Amino acid sequence: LAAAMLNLENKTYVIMGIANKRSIAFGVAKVLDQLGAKLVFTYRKERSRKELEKLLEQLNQPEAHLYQIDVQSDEEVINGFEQIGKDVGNIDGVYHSIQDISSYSLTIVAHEAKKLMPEGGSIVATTYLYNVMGVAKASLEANVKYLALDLGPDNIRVNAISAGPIRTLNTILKEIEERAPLKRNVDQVEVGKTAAYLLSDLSSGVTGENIHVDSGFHAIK
Amino acid sequence: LAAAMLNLENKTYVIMGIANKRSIAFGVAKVLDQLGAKLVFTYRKERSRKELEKLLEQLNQPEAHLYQIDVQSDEEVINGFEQIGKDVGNIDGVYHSIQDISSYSLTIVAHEAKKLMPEGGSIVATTYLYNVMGVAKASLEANVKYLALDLGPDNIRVNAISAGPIRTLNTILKEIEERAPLKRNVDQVEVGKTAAYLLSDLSSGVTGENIHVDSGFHAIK
Amino acid sequence: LAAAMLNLENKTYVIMGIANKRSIAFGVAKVLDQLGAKLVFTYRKERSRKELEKLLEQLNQPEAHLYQIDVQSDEEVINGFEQIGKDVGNIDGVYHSIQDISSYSLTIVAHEAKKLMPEGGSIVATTYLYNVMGVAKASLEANVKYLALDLGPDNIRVNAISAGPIRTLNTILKEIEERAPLKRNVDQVEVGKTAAYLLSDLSSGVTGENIHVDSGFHAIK
Amino acid sequence: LAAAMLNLENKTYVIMGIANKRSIAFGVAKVLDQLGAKLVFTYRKERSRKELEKLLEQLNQPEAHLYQIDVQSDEEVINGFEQIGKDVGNIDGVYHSIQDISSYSLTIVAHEAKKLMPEGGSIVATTYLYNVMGVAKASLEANVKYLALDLGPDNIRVNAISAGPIRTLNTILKEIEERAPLKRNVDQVEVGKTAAYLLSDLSSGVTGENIHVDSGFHAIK
Ligand code: NA
Ligand code: NA
Ligand code: NA
Ligand code: NA
Repeated sequence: LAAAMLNLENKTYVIMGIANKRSIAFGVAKVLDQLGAKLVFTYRKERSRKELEKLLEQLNQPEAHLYQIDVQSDEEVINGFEQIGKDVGNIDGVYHSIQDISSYSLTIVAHEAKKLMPEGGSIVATTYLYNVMGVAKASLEANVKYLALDLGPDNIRVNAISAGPIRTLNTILKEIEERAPLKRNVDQVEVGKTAAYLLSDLSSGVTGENIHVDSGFHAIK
Repeated sequence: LAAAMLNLENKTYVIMGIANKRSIAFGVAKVLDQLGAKLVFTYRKERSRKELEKLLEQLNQPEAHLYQIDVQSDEEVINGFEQIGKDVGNIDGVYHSIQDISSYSLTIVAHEAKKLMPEGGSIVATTYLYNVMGVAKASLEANVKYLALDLGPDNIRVNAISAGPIRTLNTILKEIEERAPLKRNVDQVEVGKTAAYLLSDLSSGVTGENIHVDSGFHAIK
Repeated sequence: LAAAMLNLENKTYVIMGIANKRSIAFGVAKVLDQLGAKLVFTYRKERSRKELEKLLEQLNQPEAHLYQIDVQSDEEVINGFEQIGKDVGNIDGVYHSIQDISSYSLTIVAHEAKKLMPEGGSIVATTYLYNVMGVAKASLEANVKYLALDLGPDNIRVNAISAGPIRTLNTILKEIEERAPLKRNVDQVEVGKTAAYLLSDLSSGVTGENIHVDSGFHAIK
Repeated sequence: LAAAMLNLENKTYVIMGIANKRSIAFGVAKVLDQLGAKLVFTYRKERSRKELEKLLEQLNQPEAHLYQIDVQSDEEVINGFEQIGKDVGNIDGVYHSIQDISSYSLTIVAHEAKKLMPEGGSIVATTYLYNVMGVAKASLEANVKYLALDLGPDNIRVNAISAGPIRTLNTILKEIEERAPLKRNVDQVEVGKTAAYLLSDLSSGVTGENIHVDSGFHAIK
């Protein structure tokens, strides 16, 4: 009704890393699609632009935009974005699907991506859960704080979500099942529901944060 | 429209600490009121149940419930809540307006409050910004993680918001003005907009977190 | 022989909080006494200046100085120290035996104590291990970092030791017995042996640190 | 005299990474040499076994043992140590001169090295200070905590020193000069003086710690 205080009806996101039909970016895509958002799409390698033309058959997306971007590979990211900017224009944010195998990538696209957000934006970046650590969020956390500062001046917010264990995508996570305060795991939707928060206008004065969508398990520590 | 994935239309919150017309709990009340939520109200001392019967004249709240609760004072909290439970019934969450001057209070009401959330809930707890620290979030952060564990079993989520400097409620915060990545301060609304996230269903698998609604300043560190 | 790179032969310390014959400050006193250090002595309350005139019978301390100081009570600390400065003169450091039940105390004496260290010094401050936390070191850690800065300019080093469970001074610490990497507890001597490090010249460029003398248990986390 | 509570007279250390005449390992070697310790020596590459046969001319080391070990290269580390164990026998500790360019190395030698410490030991590991971070101690800190646990059972202590900026080995560290609480930098000696602490018996119940020999600068944060 008047929960237009999200904005997000009509704004355009770039969703990256949306590998098969259980990829989290796929939950994020749907919660988003469902909320009104035009969306754009990056496929990282080959093929799967199929699972996709397919995939998008569940979403009501009246134009259908896909871009092979190998995040691994920089101009692959630069001509992705000027391509997109050519093709559809300005974005309000990009979800991104995250040594820096994956740190740099974020950094790169951050920077590429802002050229499309001239009035400003929101960039979400997710990690998932290998031993450890973390470190590994410490590092992550930090690489988002740095970006926060940078594009803060340009009114682009930058935040991370850290994604707990999700079944449908070591069966000793029966462990979290059983120690995470809510005694269950997360899935994609509940990940991409926080993504909606984060790209949306409600998270208005929030940037450089790491929101753990993980049933409460970080608290175990 | 279909951003009924917040729930929050019709659910009932207890909003505490909603001192004058610039209190943050007052932003939270309005974002909430605006979203469909019945609300209940705690006044901590005297009088102000006026600013209130008044205050609520801006909100479309067709019943009008207020309860003097001195959070400082425990049975004041116990007969607040069984009172409320008597008077209106079950809650879906309470916003709360936070040595433990204010730590204990949270703890207490957490525990009082759950007796009203039989199918479960969401409790938000805010701090604002004295020198320091923090410590002082470290401690805060922790006292929310502990509660997270406790009421996690009962499906009540528990999270904190840490609230940056807000003008309209040392003029050296001109400092944040000028170093916080977004180069501005926060107000109530943008605080209570995150509160909405947090009590709402989008923050579904999120508990024991501290979301800094502070233009990005935590990142300065 | 030439492990005069400790200094500490002849320098004068004030040892506080040296309650009975199993007090840690008592280990620190002995390791110290054994190393050559003149020592001075604070008793916090009454009596025990006995256990002491006694206690010191095990130490080869040819003068015998004791000062009732209630750390709790400030002028009790101010006329302690100008007293001492009167009575014996300049110190090279003070061991101290640590809301701020015990934080403030440190702070106070820090400040009192420096008037005696005109060429500079070393102040050690110990905590021991109630639930928790910590917080509680976070806070501690911090209150030592602040002092570090302050008296750094005046060449007084300031560090903390955090003291694990020690038997001879919940029998579920059989827990540490059994999970602390070295599979044993600490005692006083091994606490005051680090104290020697810390007041001595080897910890020369070390200040604002917290050295856990606790068989390795902090690492469990 | 009776500051034989260090042990360290006669015990044998392996000192690695002792590149030229200003290398820190070189301060550690001397403080050590000066304290009575037989020492053994690893050179990582080529040549420099010269600076060394040379270098050692300042130390009173009546036997002269050197081993080319490329830490980078594992069997280079395995036949280093069984070599040594062959050649001289059991060690009491090794100083070591530290993606894991340098993390793994530590890990490796930890494990190699213990076969020589049958009654147990002490391993020190240093980092020096590139932007950052840290992370980078977070990670370091952690990789020492893990080892702490492992060889704790076998009574080998494991700790790190983190080494501030040292002139004689960006001239914007004039910055620390001027903000580090003691208003000066550290050198090698004051690094290797803490190393002595750490390998010595005074740091008896201390393991998995990170002792910043850096004039107090960590406290700036
Ligand atoms: Na639980
Ligand atoms: Na900025
Ligand atoms: Na163990
Ligand atoms: Na200073």
